[PDB]
Amino acid sequence: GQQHLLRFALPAGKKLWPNDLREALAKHDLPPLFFSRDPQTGHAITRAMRNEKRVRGYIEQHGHEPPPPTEEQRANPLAIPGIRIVGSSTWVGILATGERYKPLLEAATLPAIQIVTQRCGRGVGVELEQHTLSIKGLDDPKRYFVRNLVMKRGLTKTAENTTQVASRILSALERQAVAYSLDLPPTAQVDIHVESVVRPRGMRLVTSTGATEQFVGLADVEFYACLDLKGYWFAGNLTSRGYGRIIADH
RNA sequence: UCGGUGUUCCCCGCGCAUCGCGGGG
Repeated sequence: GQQHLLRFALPAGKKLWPNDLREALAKHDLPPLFFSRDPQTGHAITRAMRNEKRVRGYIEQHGHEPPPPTEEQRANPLAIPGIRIVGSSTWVGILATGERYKPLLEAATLPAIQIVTQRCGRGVGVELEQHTLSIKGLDDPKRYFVRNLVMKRGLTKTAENTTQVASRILSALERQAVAYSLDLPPTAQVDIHVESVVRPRGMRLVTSTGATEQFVGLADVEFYACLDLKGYWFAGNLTSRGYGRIIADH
C-alpha cells in the first residue's frame, strides 16, 4: 500500500542508469531481498503453488508434496518487487512498496548516496516521496507514458503491437490491484488506447549470474485511459530494475 | 517518457495440460 521513493536528481551532464546503480549497490552488503532475490531459495522471487488441486501432480512430479512457501512468498504471493531501482535519463532512485521493504531502503540509503555522489560529483539533488497506491476510474481519458516497457515475449514491430501492449498494461494493473487489495474500475471505463509503441527493439537479458543469450522486447509507450493512478505503477517485466514505469503526463 | 534493435542462464504460476498463455531476476 504505502510507497517511499528515494530520488536523486542527476546533474545536467551525468547519467547513471538504474542498472548501474543496482550493480554498484550489489558491491555493498545489502540483503538479497533488496535485489528481489528470495533469501530462502537463492533464486529470484517467484510464486508458490496457488491451486491446491496441483498437489497430486506435484507429488508424482517430485516424489513429495510441495514445501511451505518462503516468508517472502507468503508475504508476496504474486512476486511483485517490493524494491525497485528506478529512474529516467534525468534521475535515479529506489522505490520501496510496502512497510515490509522500507528497512531495505533504509539500509541502502547511505550506500546509494555514496554511489550517486561519487559517480556524478557535486550537484546531486535528493527527495523522499511518500505515496499510497490508488486506482480510480475517470470520466475522461488521462494521458500516460510507459518508460522502457519490457515484454519478455510477444513484442513485435508490426502495428498490432499497440494492442499487444494494451493487454499487457491491463494485466499489469490487475496484477497490482490484486496484490494490494485495490478495486479495479471496469475495463469498459478504463478504455485503454495505446496511442504509440515507440522504437520496438531488443535488449539482452543480463542477470546476477551474468549476461544471457535471451533478448527481450523493449519499447516506449504513449497511451490514454480513464484512470487516476496514485503512487508508482508498472507494466511489463523486469520492473525491479525500473523497466515499465507508468508516467502520468502533466 | 522515448540509452541497449531482438529470445532462454536458471527459477516459477495458471490452464481445455509432451501443449498453450503468463510470472521472477
